[PDB]
Amino acid sequence: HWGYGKHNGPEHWHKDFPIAKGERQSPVDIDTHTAKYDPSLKPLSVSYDQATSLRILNNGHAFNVEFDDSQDKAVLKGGPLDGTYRLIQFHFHWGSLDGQGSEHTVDKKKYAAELHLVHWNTKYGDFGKAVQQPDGLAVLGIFLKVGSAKPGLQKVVDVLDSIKTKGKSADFTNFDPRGLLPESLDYWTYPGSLTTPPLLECVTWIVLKEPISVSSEQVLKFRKLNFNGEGEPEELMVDNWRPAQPLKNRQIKASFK
Ligand SMILES: NS(=O)(=O)c1ccc(S(=O)(=O)c2ccccc2)s1
Ligand SMILES: [Zn+2]
Repeated sequence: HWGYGKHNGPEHWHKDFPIAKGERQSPVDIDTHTAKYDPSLKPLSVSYDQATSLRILNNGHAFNVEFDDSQDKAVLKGGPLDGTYRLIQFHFHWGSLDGQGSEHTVDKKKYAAELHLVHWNTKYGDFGKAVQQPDGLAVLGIFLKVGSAKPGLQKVVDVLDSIKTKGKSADFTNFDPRGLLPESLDYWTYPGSLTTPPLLECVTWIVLKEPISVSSEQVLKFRKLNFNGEGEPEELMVDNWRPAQPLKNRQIKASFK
């Protein structure tokens, strides 16, 4: 029943997923002044050389680029993590206008969009088991601002017209996610949740300080996707973000400065 509108949007989710009002929900505002620099945090290790993408899917909430995670390829480790987490998919959240779209905010600043690279902890054997553990996932979040084009994003933007409506899929091989990363891997980190139903409190969040630039034409093409399936009234896929949730007892740590 869940989505992003007036009647089924974030404000409604708690009725099917009571965890929505939990103790470690995401996203949050990142208060850059009360985030603690932690000199014991390691550099983040992002090893995407051997990433193998499989498909791209419109699931009626976002589009997901999925990876073959059957071998030890495309791993995130280091930083705040105690193990090897394996890339399984990425997706974005974005707005109807360039002034909103990100789920995390930085001193209340909303970026145009946010990229989520989702990884699961290899100690749990697969993604489906990992999501039922408190340290099962690590999600790398990267903000998008509108400015220069991101060349490495263009393959994704070009396939969107083939997956316009909810339930459509496309073969999407050999996409290199290193093309979506900014220069610096300086990050903030905190314990939280999936930002969509089922809202499971299983994520270590690593949010990069440095946004990537994408062009207005690139983000306009995200906005041409649809929430609805083929043959229903057209509902543009925009404003698929959850707003900041209460930090509650939590500390956000910074890897820098
Ligand atoms: N926006 S986010 O990165 O926090 C996110 C929401 C849902 C996912 S999941 O599709 O991997 C998933 C995980 C468990 C159950 C169902 C879907 S990841
Ligand atoms: Zn997400």
